[PDB]
Amino acid sequence: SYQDEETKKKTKEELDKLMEPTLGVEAKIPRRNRALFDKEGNRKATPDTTDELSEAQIMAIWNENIDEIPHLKELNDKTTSGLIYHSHDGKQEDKKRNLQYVRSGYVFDESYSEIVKNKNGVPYIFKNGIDGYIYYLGTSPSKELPKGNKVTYKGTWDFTSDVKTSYELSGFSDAGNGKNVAATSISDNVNRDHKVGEKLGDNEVKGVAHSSEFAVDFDNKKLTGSLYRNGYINRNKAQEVTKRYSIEADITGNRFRGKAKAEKAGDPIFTDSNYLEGGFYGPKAEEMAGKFFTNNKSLFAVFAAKSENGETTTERIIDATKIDLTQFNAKELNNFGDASVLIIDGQKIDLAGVNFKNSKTVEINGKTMVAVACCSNLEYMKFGQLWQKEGKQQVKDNSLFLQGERTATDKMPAGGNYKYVGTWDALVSKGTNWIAEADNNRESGYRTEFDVNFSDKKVNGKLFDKGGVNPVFTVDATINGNGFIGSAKTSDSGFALDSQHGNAVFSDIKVNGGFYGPTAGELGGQFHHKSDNGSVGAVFGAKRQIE
Repeated sequence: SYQDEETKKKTKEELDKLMEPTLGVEAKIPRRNRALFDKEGNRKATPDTTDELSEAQIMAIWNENIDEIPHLKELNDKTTSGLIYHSHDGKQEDKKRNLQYVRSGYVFDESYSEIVKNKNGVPYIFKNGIDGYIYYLGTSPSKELPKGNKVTYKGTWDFTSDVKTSYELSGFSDAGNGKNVAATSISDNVNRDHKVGEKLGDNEVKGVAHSSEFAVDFDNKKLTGSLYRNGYINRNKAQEVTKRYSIEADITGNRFRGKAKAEKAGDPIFTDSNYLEGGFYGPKAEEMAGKFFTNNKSLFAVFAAKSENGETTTERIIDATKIDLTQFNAKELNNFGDASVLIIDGQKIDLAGVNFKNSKTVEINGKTMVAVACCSNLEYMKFGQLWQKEGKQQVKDNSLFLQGERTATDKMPAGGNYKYVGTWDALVSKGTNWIAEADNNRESGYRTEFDVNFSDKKVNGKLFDKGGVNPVFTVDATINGNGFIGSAKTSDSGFALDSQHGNAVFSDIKVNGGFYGPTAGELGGQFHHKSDNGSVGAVFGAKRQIE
């Protein structure tokens, strides 16, 4: 007489667009249209006085290969200057930025002329000078976070303003002072080529270009930081280091959301922002990157920083795995801390639905992807099938997936004995293919049952075929932290996939699992093995019972 425990449904977040998480973000550097005529060939009463930044110009990017600098190839193909630069190109001190998981800053053509003429051959667009982008892009959104009240990250920041002919800014070169081309971290008159510590005359170099520092309090899910401008330095001129911004943010999943506070009153472009969002990258949050957009739309800024290493104790926050049903091997998936969305090519596929398990079909061109996600009673995890389909109906890239939001380790129950029941998906292949399909038939379906003993840290599991007397697979595992690890097997006898060949006999199969939700009220895990022959790919989930 068991029954799912009652749980207060997960509280659903509705984020402003700018606050949605992505692998990266970019924006084009604004350039004033200097043309004297409009597209219909009539004289503008007034040549444009502005070129605005807007939320529609701030674009999500999602390239998996961070070696491919965004737009670098495009800029090279169209350039007539041959002057292509980017913030990681290593050609000056300020462009030597040693990050492993993140790229950020800018990529641009120093001098590029766009002239567009209409049918009548009248020029209605004329822009010139710097052409490029401000961006950040990260890879491997972190699945584990360091423990502690203060972890320091150091790095850079970069920016572009909007354009207004009324701007009278100081500290920027004629290449970008806001009148014809945006003021950017490219045109700012800062120290670019003298390393920290050097002395020019008796002037010590304190900093390079635009530097950032953050103090992350992982235990309290918060962080603060500072962004600095490090002025040009001579033997004739001591360096002026000024703080432009203070930052505060709160951490959710592997992301953070907050504000940037302008530190200098009365600046027409360096103003406050309520729209700061970024994330941790690297398996252990070795690095961080993000962006903000000022409230008066005067400025788009990005930043990136890394911690000194670790060799740090971490606590896992996320599981998101894909198991291939042909190689029976596993690979990581991008996830930001929401197990109910699948992220593909920057598109978020919502996995929830009205049914116990729900199928989703989405053209993420050019691939028609379909995912079957379970289950409606699992609030902090999902698992299911995922494949590309072509035709009516051949199938391609067939696989399994599992995602979960780990229970905090200090919220793991301290004892003792509880029951967990759920279902699973799997594929055992030796000769013929034997599948398991998730369902809600607690009686005689593809059942999963776990005895969990928090006292002596043990998980024991049974996984059944439909109309199954004894289990097809059992699991013996050990609870360590907020997850478990152990072995899946079958009886010493093995089990019939069908007479012509022996039962599938499996032993010492490596199984990884997690505890999910506020108080470990859900568990899930996977295993896979490739043998010639006798192979298997399986994912499973279950909910804690009461009574």
